Amino acid sequence: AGSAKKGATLFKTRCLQCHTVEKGGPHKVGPNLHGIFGRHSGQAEGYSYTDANIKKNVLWDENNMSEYLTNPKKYIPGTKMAFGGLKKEKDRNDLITYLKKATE
Ligand SMILES: O=P(O)(O)Cc1cc2c(O)c(c1)Cc1cc(CP(=O)(O)O)cc(c1O)Cc1cc(CP(=O)(O)O)cc(c1O)Cc1cc(CP(=O)(O)O)cc(c1O)C2
Ligand SMILES: O=P(O)(O)Cc1cc2c(O)c(c1)Cc1cc(CP(=O)(O)O)cc(c1O)Cc1cc(CP(=O)(O)O)cc(c1O)Cc1cc(CP(=O)(O)O)cc(c1O)C2
Ligand code: HEC
Ligand SMILES: [Cl-]
Repeated sequence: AGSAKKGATLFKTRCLQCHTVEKGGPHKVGPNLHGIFGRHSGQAEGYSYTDANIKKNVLWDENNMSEYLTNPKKYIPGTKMAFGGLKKEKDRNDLITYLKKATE
């Protein structure tokens, strides 16, 4: 079982620079992530995505989010998300446990 509290710290240190999670939170370098799970990639209104992210056209879930976060440019070549990857499966599980609740 992932640990959301550890996930929240991982989000703060690794993601928060570029992303907010709450409903009505602002777009920053990256898009606000409210409602990300169960939505197709590249669909947050008011954000200018790469065609790479739009045409990947993946329905985000816990599993493909983990694949993506391992290595974003591998999963979506051409993406403008400048993030190398979360190496540790436990860190991905914790982060995603947090993100599923925080973006709900
Ligand atoms: O309008 P935009 O800009 O916001 C976004 C956009 C729209 C289109 C574009 O050609 C490109 C970008 C260029 C492009 C980029 C990549 C990414 P990359 O390889 O990294 O460079 C990849 C592709 C691109 O063509 C390969 C590609 C992938 C699929 C799978 P899928 O993504 O749908 O699941 C289907 C098509 C397709 O060419 C046919 C197609 C279908 C529809 C839907 P519809 O029928 O509603 O019109 C619209 C367009 C299409 O070409 C038009
Ligand atoms: O499978 P892929 O391919 O999609 C993704 C992948 C997997 C591995 C890779 O070596 C690379 C890429 C190459 C690489 C990339 C970056 C990122 P960037 O420089 O931006 O390009 C950074 C590094 C790379 O070596 C430096 C690096 C950083 C840390 C975090 P930290 O210690 O600084 O905090 C930990 C390791 C590490 O080498 C050890 C480590 C742990 C685990 C998970 P586990 O231990 O569970 O096996 C797997 C691999 C590891 O090397 C294998
Ligand atoms: C800035 C330096 C970023 C950091 C750090 C992280 N992300 Fe990001 N992300 C960023 C951009 C600029 C974009 C859009 C990319 C594009 O090619 O258009 C993104 C995108 C995402 C997405 C996809 C969103 C969608 O399809 O609507 C997700 C799910 C995402 N980012 C998550 C995320 C997480 C969890 C991060 C920390 C591990 C993270 N990103 C870091 C910019 C930046
Ligand atoms: Cl900001």
